[PDB]
Amino acid sequence: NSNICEVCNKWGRLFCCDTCPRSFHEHCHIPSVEANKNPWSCIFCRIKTIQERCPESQSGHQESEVLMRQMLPEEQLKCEFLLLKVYCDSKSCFFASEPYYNREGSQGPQKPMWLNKVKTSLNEQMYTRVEGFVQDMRLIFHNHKEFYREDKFTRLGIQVQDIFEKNFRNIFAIQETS
Ligand SMILES: [Zn+2]
Ligand SMILES: [Zn+2]
Ligand SMILES: [Zn+2]
Repeated sequence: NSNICEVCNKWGRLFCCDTCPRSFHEHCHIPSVEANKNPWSCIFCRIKTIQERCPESQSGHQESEVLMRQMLPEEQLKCEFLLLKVYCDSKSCFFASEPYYNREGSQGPQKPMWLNKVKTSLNEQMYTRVEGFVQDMRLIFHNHKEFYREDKFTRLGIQVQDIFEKNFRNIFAIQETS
């Protein structure tokens, strides 16, 4: 197994996957690492299995159909992965915890959103459709764009949203286009 966390790339107290060489801090993994379960498989391994059990799952999909899907166990899982994929980028540090808004010439968002809040929402089963998860994800970056305006710090929202969107297309097998 790896000696660093797959998500944050730091050593420390790590739980090793029994079916692949990745390791995780307790709270870096989504969902949080399960107390017992021997062997244990990580979310990378659980997502792999879904594709292997239904290879047709990787044919192209329309985003509109993906969003309207109900949050049954397999969609819940894919959203937990996608979220995890964003935390693997170090730049997610800027979007992780609750932000606050006091900049000259800007006004803060009507509806503030952050990754730890999305994380909590997923864990408490507050989304009924994929749409709800993806709306809040995108809200994160959209609030950052509007707030930071022409300050170059706005690029952090573009950068991190690109990670989100690429990984959304991958994980949910969105039909490729130009
Ligand atoms: Zn970690
Ligand atoms: Zn694994
Ligand atoms: Zn089949």
